[PDB]
Amino acid sequence: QDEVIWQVVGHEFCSYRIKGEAQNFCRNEYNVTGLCNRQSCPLANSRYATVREDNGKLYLYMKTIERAHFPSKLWQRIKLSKNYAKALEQIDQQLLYWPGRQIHRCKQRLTRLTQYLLKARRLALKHQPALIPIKPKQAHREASRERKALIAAKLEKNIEKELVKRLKSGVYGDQPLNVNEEIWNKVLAARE
Amino acid sequence: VRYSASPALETKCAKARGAYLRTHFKNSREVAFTINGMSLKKAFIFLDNVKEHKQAVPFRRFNGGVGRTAQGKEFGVTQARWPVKSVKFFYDLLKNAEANAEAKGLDMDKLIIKHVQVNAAPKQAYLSSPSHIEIIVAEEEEAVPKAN
Amino acid sequence: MKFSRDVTSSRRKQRKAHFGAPSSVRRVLMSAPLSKELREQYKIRSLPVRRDDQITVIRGSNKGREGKITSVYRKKFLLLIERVTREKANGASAPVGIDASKVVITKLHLDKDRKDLIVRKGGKV
Amino acid sequence: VNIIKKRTKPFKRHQSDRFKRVGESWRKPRGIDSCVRRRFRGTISMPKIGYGNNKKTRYCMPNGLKAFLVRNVSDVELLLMHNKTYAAEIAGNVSARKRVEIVEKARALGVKVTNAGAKVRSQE
Amino acid sequence: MKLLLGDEIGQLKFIEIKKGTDTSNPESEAPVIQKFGELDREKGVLFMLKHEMNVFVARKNGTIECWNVNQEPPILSSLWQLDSSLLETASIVSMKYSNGWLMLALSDGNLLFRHIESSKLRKLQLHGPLSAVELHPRIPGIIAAGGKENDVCLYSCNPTCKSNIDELELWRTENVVKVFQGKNVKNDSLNLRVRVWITGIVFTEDIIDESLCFHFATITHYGQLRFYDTKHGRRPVSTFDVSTSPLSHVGLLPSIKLLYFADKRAQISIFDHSKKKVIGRFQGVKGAPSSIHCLGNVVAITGLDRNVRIFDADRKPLANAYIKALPTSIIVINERDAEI
Amino acid sequence: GKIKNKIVRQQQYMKALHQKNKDKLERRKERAKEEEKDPEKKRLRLSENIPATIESKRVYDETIIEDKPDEELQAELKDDEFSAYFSEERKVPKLLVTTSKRASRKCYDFASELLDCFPNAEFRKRTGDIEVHEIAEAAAKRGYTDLLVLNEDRKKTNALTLVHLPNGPSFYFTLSNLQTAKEISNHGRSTGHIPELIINNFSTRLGMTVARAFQSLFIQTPQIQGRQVVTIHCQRDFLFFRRHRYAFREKSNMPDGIGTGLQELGPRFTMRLRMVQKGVWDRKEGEVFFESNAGEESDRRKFWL
RNA sequence: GUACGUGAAAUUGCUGAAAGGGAAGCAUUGGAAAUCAGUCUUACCUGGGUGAGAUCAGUAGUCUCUCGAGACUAUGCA
RNA sequence: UUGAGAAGCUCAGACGAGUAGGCAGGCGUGGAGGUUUGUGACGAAGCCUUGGGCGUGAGCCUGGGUCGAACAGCCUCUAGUGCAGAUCUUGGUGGAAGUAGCUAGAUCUA
RNA sequence: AAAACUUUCAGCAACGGAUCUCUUGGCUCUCGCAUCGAUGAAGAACGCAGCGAAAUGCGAUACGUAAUGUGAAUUG
Repeated sequence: QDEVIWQVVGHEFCSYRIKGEAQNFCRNEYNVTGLCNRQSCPLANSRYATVREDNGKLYLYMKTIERAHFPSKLWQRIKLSKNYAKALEQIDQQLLYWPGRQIHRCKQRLTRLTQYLLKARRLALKHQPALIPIKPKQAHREASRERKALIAAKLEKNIEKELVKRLKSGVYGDQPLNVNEEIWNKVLAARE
Repeated sequence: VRYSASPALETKCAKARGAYLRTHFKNSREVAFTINGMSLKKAFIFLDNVKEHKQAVPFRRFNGGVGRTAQGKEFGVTQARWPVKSVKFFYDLLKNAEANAEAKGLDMDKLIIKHVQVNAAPKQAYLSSPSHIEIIVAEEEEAVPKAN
Repeated sequence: MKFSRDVTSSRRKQRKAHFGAPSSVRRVLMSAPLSKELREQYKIRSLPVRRDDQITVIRGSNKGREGKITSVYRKKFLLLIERVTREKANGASAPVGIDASKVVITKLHLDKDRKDLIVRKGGKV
Repeated sequence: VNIIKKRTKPFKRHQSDRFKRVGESWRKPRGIDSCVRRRFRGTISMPKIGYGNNKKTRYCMPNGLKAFLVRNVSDVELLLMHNKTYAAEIAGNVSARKRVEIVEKARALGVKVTNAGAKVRSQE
Repeated sequence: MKLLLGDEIGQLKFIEIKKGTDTSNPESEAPVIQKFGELDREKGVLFMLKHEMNVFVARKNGTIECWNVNQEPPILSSLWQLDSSLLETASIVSMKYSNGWLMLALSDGNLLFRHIESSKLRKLQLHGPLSAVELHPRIPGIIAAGGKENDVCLYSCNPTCKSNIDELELWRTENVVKVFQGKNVKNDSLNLRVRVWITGIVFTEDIIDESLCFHFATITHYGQLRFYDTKHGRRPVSTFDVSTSPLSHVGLLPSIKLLYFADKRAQISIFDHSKKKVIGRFQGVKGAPSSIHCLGNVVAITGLDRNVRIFDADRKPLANAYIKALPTSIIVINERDAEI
Repeated sequence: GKIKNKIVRQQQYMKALHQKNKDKLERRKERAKEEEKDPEKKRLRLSENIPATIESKRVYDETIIEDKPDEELQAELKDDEFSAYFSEERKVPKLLVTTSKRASRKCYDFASELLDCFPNAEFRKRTGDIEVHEIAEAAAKRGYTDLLVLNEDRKKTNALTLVHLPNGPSFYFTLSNLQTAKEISNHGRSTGHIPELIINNFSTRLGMTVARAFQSLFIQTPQIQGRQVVTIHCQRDFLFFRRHRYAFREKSNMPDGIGTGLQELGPRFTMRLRMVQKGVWDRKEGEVFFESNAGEESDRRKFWL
């Protein structure tokens, strides 16, 4: 069984395998380490224990060889206490006389899943900027319409049109301080 | 359309464009190089002089087969010609740019040829070389006293 | 899945049949759904479109518009609906073609031929 | 643990800079009378197994992490136990709708992302 | 239709809008604006509770007045000036009418009940910060009050009385005891306490000890719509996260016997309680809605877009208009069309 | 698209294009001949055949203000959040310019150029985990009137949110085409004089709020001697920010004959309004006064500012 | 924009920067200039106070598996 | 002590030119079966780039720009599968050159 | 030595039509069938389309008539 299963899945084809350059990973949800190994394969290991998180609560999942052909009842689940010391002892009691490597890998996953929940709670409290996507179509539309808007704006024509307009209305004092004498003389004769 | 130069915004530029013009590309490249950067009013006189052979267009890059002339001393060289067909096209384009500036309401006493570029149109053993010509005319940018 | 060896699943032959279809076939290719009221009153789900039919545009920019079908353009598989136009450069209104499956028939230009069609396709009136 | 690279310059194909028709990708010189093949003085170097880098630090980025290509949130969750060895790298074809959810998920997992600020802006 | 509106500058506008009117469309018939009232920001309008055909208008300075809209122009039928000794730091957060008593709840928790005909005022102290209070329509002497960090609690004057209570002996401070108080929901998945900030309350028993099991719904500042039941328990019966932005108002739709809620992101939608989901959304409303009133099929939405939007119970835009001034309240006077 | 042959339909198009050019030329030459003989047909054609432009064919909206003064509009502006600037109090604007967390050198260059445009405006580097609402409440007690926050990421400034202390409306913009003074051809060196402000084309009611908010950042007593002008121009919902150094002179274009010679000072950028919030800026829990929808901005003839 | 999807290379024009006693030319090592990656303190431990609530109750129910294992509900928060 | 992809892990020493030729393991391309509860109009493929990274290398990943409708990793199957040369084939394009010269005007100019 | 000129790099504009994507086409295999003509065939020519770029259709009844069927089009 187990050694036949491993040869079929570990070396011919598994739909859960991600082939990386330095290591192979496992897409299985029931893998403690997340790697493709002989010891961490949930399919090839008839007795297997893992820790996974459900809506903020970490559970110990265990399966035995005697439930291998009943997929609905294959994995059993217990609640791990929020107290870390009690959670470690819960894994020790439920995994009693299991190999020390399997208890070791379950306690390692409990630490990483506890840190991730801790980091998830601290991220909620903090105020972080929301990432808003960049839309390639709207950027192209606004860049083109902006170019048309800038050309149609005629900024220099409109700036000098208003600046001369407020010179006529005398928004300054008696005579403005920004105008040369000859220009001011031309303004007075023209406007009157 | 869009020209080769980052100017030709509405600000102060008037554009004139000629595509697939039936003139030699190498001759037009020399005429454009001469009148580039020169005032619009002066350019009309220079093109008028060339038509009457009073002035010569110096051929710098495509100088092969261009004889020595005494009218090129203004530009520092002695290889010059008197192209007419190429000058005629540039006269038509400059008038178009001048008319475009006048319609825009631009100040016509400060217009200079800010950018003029000649590109090779598709070739059509007698495949000649038509020309794409684009001209931008803008006012000479000036400074103003800061505060004193 | 199709099991008849008399019908082709070839995309090459399906596309050639649709785009090379004659006028008497494009009459059936240009069919439209009926409104819920007509559908449960005439006992018919869909009918080929026709001039004078009153339709409501269901999809596209003109979604929600209503009007009679002035003419059906079978060459391009388009409907031309009254008052559903687009302004041109010179201000002349160019009608916009709508696919027949993008409209719904809210009122039928009933004729004896179509009345016979209703009783033929399990309908009633 | 420091990453040592035996070489940083790439191995260019011989005479690849004289012709556009000859690409930069390395090709072994088959010419017998070629000075590059016989490895004279002044001739360019060739890919040898001696240039191979340390096995422990192979595939490692300058920050000490190994790149892991990620296409969705499920990929980034695999690095729960390997966040000190691997960095998430979102694929180039992953849309901005998923890039944001990968980056937020990778934040709680304590996983570095090599291109976390791509195709998005910020709003504090 | 026919609706009345008030603005931040305290002016009252009697809009004569009719079906199909859209001021954005240049071909529409402009509504017949009939404006009156003040033109001062110091006494801008806050609430517009509809007393049958009369209309009660509350202002920022406490000048509560009653208008009669059965005839045009409406006339100030009565006036009342709230003591300024209660408004130095507080403000009116709700103002409702039940059995000849006008309620003037403030932010500090002070409750002011005024009898209409007898002009009798009786104070009532309540709990801490108040953001929403509501009176039971069918049952006299019931208050549902809530606020920031203050869960909803039900105050009852008559314990049962088995049919009703006479208006004169109502709202005594020695007869009101809280017969129900809210219990907060469990901590979130991250072991974070779910914060409590009540923003609106509505009694939903019309759409779902005599007259027990007070079925009501509350909306919170954290975009949560909670349905309560005093009989099931002190915890919400069901909780929905209907928006990310704080919810603004909540109420019932008599036409379809459903519920509507609005948030500060300019989103008003109908929540189907039977299906436990949001069905539809009032499209076309821009800017956060300042107030919403429903009268039969019609529902009037006004907000920060300086517009009045008219919809039916099926979210179809019956009418729309622009009112220049920034509005703070809206009231439907007549659902039927003007020509009728 | 009837013709399936590319060469044939290219020959058919050219023969139809030539015919279209020819017959339009004949009717244009005939019209010119018959309208130069009778100037009447020329002067009514020009007055009738005015070219159409996006501004002329802009969609109709009633939110636009009118030339005539209306009491209701002026009564609303006399007690709003910006009233302390336009009233007889004449409270000088004290600006606080800050950036997003962990800004780069390039954001400082834009900020330094932006501080030149605003005398009496100081910069504070954004430190740690202080939020915009906290900055606003802290800046209000320090005597500040308007808070400007520059958002930058990937070494590029792309947004600008300005809030009006203490509870005034908060406007969120998106900056584009940022261009410091060094990148502008024939630029100038800004002096310490207070620049004048000119604001154009803010016709809609929402334009008044944004124009008043932008006006409220400038000291209302400009130094005439320095003759520096800062321009905010809203064209097609695009707000163009520019600063020049003018000088009146003689030009042959205007009927009066006087024109100014603008020399750009910088910075040069464009702002697109994305959101207006009533009250201090809180992106999650703010009252939306206005929120731009990209779907209905695809109508090139419809504008909100 | 019918010289019409995308629009590579060879090739050409203009503009900018740099270099330039009869070749370029590539390699190795640095300088200079330009330009990038490239990162940060923020968390842990230990309190105390305050309230909060379950996997805590000298607690009561329901559901799914099989006593007790998960999911919830009501109440208390000692 | 958790280090059993036993096809793994681990310890030690020696050694390293290479034509013909022998052998092994890998990179890439079109299509096929399976798989990734795969990627994509919130932008697939392609192309551009003095952006960054990985590999001894073949090559691969990625940012930015452009773009507009499809596409990829893994196991296996398959083949019209990888170019600098063939006075290679087709297409495009250069220097030679505005030259050799051949239509006008006055050897010169057009 | 700066200009010009030359070279290199980059930006923009040309030139060209690679790449990508598809496709009413080809190619291959299998299956069913048996039907030209002196009662004028195959082919060729010349005519008819209101215009049709050709191409298609048709034969002085000329892009067809009769009959049947569908039932409202035709379309540049």
